[PDB]
Amino acid sequence: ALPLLDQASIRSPLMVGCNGKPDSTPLPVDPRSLVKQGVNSNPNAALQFNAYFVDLHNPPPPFVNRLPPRPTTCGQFRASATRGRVNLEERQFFQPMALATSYHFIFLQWGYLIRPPDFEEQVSKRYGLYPAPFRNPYPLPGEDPNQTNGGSGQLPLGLIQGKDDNGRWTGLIGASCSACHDSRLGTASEASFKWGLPNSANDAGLLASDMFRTTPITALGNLLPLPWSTGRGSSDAIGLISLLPALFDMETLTLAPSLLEYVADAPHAGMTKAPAWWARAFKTRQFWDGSLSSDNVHSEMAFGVANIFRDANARRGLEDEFEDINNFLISLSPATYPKTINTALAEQGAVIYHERDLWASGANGAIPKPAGNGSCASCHGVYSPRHAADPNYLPDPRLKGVAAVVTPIETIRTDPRRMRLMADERQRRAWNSGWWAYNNLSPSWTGYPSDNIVASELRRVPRAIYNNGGPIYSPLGPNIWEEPTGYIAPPLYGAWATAPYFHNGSVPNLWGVLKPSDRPKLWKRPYTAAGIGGKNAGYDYSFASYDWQKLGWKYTAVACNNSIFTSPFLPCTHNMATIDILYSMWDNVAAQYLNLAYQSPPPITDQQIKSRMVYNSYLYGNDNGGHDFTQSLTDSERWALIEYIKTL
Ligand code: HEC
Ligand code: HEC
Repeated sequence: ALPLLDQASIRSPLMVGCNGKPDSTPLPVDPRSLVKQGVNSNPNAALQFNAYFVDLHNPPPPFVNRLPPRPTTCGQFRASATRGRVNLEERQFFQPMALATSYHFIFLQWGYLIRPPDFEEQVSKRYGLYPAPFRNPYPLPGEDPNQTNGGSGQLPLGLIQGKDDNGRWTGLIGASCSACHDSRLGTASEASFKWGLPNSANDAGLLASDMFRTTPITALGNLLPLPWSTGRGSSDAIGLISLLPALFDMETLTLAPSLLEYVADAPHAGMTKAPAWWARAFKTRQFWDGSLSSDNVHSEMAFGVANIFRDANARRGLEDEFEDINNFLISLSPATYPKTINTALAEQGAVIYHERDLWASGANGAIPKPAGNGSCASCHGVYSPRHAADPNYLPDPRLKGVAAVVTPIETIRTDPRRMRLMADERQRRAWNSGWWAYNNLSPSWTGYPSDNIVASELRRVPRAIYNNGGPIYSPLGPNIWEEPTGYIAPPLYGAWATAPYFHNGSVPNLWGVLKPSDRPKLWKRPYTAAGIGGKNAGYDYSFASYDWQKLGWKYTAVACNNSIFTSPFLPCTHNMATIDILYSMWDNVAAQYLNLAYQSPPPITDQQIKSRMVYNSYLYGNDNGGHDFTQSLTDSERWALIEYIKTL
């Protein structure tokens, strides 16, 4: 009789299927693509999927196929995934922030007078980044990076110089996808790097603030569209989506700002933490709200499109590179747990995971219960091969580990600010009717509208009319931003490693997810020592800072206090928020491109840095409540479930 545990180095199903197989081998089925209407052939099964995959390559009628085919063989996929990884390491997609020489001297902006000899480490510490596992070069003053293979300086993982769309080293530094999407757990002596472990430590606001005070890349230029944060390990990255229609023609990606499609009063979505790329292969949808099909890469393209230096053709023309990025992400598997596991305890956990009804014996009466068996599995997915072969649990064994449930907010009840991001029909319609929704697949679509500002102004008006309930103007595409209803229950493969948890990174360990009463409202992880100069302590990421029992960061609880003399200053209310917490780069970028009053990024002070280094659940969007149906568990059930998660 099949195993309960399923520990695997190779998790990604295409990589499982291609392992040791020649290039010409027909690619394995992507199980995410099986999650379509009809999948739930047993309506009484423990798990009922509700977030369906949408195939944009061969779209439902009346849409037409206009995308190059996805890979059809193991060799095609592997070559694509290699190109994806090279793109992540060397291509400058994300908006450049600073000249290489300004970055070389950025200790000036930290308040140092001369370069400390630990400069390269202090960069990592200050900004919550890591020593990169690849050569990540930038040119020292005087060096021409196109004669010196990028330069002899090295950047941390998370920053990039890279190569522009003409294949040349740019001489400019910005963030990379890895600033948010990647991190090290364990020093490089303790652990190899694996892609797709979301960053718990990055401070996006502090990098933006520092960079803003360097020599402008463009002398008179506008503020840059770049993300901010209230602290570390989450950011307003997703705020970009709301910003997009303010700056860019939504059909052509021409930079042509307009008032007509920007809802300037959509509520701020809060901070979100990056989901884990290394389980992309199990997720039918993108984004914390499950809003888009995982077949789509236009969402993955946002930061490359939002770069102010590209023209409409170049922005749209990033698509091939992003399909290769996407294939690298689907090729990923999570790191395997590096410590000891009690196999028998993990098997008790496996059972609890798949079978224990959290609403059993009248528990959690006040939390609406979804269709299914009330177990972890009824939302997150079925992991156990034994349960995967049982139609009381899963209708198809190929669906093992698939996360395709968006849990309604009335049940999940975690911080709701993020689920309001595209709540307004007007916003979704702007998206639905253009390039973002792949409206080139409409049967009514001819060609891209003209790439010119006058014509872009012409089209804005009937677009806004459609957005507000009027006649169709631009055709609709199949890559619809779904109306939000809740949050995706994400894959727990790899979750051992990815603390802190929930979409806002508010809960520092798995125990806390499992026991709401033990979640600290404010919590501080172990820091590194300050560097030479006495500043830039960072978050320590060595194994000693991780909690191998409760599965998460070691932390010290801290009390909120509105007294101004306290340090770190950690208010009990979002109302006492300081200027660095309230700032929105996206808001001011929009204001400035729309010829409205705008506020430039505040210089973030060292006292504010002290507060950004502690997680505060009281800030807007930062609540640590929710997923409370785990309170019905016993502590014995919780330890078993933790041991089981170690095996995922
Ligand atoms: C922080 C400033 C980020 C940078 C730079 C990039 N990404 Fe990101 N990404 C980020 C967050 C917080 C989220 C979740 C947003 C939300 O609230 O829903 C994402 C989401 C993705 C995803 C989908 C992941 C999933 O749902 O499993 C992908 C595939 C992704 N981002 C890709 C990506 C690429 C390719 C980037 C560089 C061009 C990139 N992102 C930059 C945070 C940030
Ligand atoms: C549906 C009703 C669910 C049940 C039952 C369980 N989980 Fe859950 N989980 C769910 C959602 C929708 C989310 C995302 C919440 C958010 O806003 O972020 C979660 C989150 C977790 C997490 C954190 C995952 C991450 O941060 O990437 C863990 C570790 C987790 N869930 C584990 C878990 C276990 C062990 C359960 C059975 C006891 C369990 N969950 C039940 C949806 C639901």
